[PDB]
Amino acid sequence: HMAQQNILSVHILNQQTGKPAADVTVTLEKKADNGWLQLNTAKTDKDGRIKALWPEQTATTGDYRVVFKTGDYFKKQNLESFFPEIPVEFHINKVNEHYHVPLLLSQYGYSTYRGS
Amino acid sequence: HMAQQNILSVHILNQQTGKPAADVTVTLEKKADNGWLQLNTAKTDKDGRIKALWPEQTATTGDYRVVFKTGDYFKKQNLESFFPEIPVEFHINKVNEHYHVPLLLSQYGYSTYRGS
Amino acid sequence: HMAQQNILSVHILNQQTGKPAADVTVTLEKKADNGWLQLNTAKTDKDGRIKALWPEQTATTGDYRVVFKTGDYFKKQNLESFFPEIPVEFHINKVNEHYHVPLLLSQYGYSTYRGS
Amino acid sequence: HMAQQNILSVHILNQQTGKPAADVTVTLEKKADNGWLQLNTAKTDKDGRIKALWPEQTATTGDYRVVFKTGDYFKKQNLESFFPEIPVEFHINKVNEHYHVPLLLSQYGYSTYRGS
Repeated sequence: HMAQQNILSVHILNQQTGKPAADVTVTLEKKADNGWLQLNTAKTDKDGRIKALWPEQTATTGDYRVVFKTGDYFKKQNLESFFPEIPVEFHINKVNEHYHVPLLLSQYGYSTYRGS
Repeated sequence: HMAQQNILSVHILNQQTGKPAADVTVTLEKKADNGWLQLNTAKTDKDGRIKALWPEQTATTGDYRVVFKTGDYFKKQNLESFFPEIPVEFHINKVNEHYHVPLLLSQYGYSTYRGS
Repeated sequence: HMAQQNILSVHILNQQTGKPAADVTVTLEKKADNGWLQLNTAKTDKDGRIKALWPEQTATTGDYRVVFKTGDYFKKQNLESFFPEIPVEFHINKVNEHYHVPLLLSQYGYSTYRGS
Repeated sequence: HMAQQNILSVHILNQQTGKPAADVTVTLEKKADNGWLQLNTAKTDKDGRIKALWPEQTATTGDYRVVFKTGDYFKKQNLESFFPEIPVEFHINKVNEHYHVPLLLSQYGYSTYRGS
């Protein structure tokens, strides 16, 4: 979890093709009083990654949420999915280390975790 | 996915113990016009299940989300987790079918899918 | 409620369609003095299950292996897979309880765990 | 971007600690006429990786198998596991590409897939 230039990265692996899920919209939100505030929005590259998802601003500890717009990813291929989108809520307790959040994606199932 | 009785059930399996996650609070919300609206809340039984999570009202097609309060579950075990809670957003396309949503839970990773 | 049932069952769920993988061959082997001994072989039913996989012999605490012949399953769907077959090695600690081994299947990825 | 590296790498992530699984023995075997033959054995580094698992010999398309000795890994932490070891069988159909096989590990459940 050693620090990188940006505190947050994500990676989407299409378990059905064995290849990265490219051009997938992913948003980042910060938890506030009862609601959520959007910090950024980006699209995964040809390798299904967003190496720098946090906006170019000072980060703070607290609860956050990344929302993978995978339902749209599949709909664009005319494929159905049980999940319209996949929100992953997590906690950042140290702003001096890196957080990598991969998503192993299938149409009717998925896995996510804090990567290394 | 034939209709049974209550349209929604969930099950939490602790992958670190190979045993069910009991007494975990789970909320159900509906994606409505003006945002999300809570439909019901219950706790997993001794077997880590909630056999009938839908409230007493006709379900409609649309987006929903169950939120597993797993952060508090691990806390009671003197364990930390990357996720304060785990939201799972899903879509009901046919109201005449049963929906089962299992959660395979670990402190820093999880899996979910549409069960049988 | 499975205590008086056959000690070993499996279930294969296709995460790309959200439906069971039927008619898939699954073998059961027992770990012995340097090597493996095949105890049985069966095919998943229409619900992607094998209710009673344990053969007519006294079970003993030790290591075993179930091999899901998923490569052939995918070929029948005209799909390629990273795995020719999927072996899962597990340990039986008590011969007086039920063991359920589920398989969450995708073409290039899978998950398994001790069923609850 | 891994095209100029050794052709086979693995990575083990402990989903219970959210950290890499270090010093874990991993073997590599090739399937041939007279059964399986071992090709190499190595141990994951401090980052839970084995960057170059393929030995100094010409690689040939076909079926292979890596076995993660995870049962021993947990035992050292005074923890039990449903799996004595975790074998992963896969096909190499193009030796001009890199193959990465990650393992998401928990005591009673795991996931593996073709990485990127």
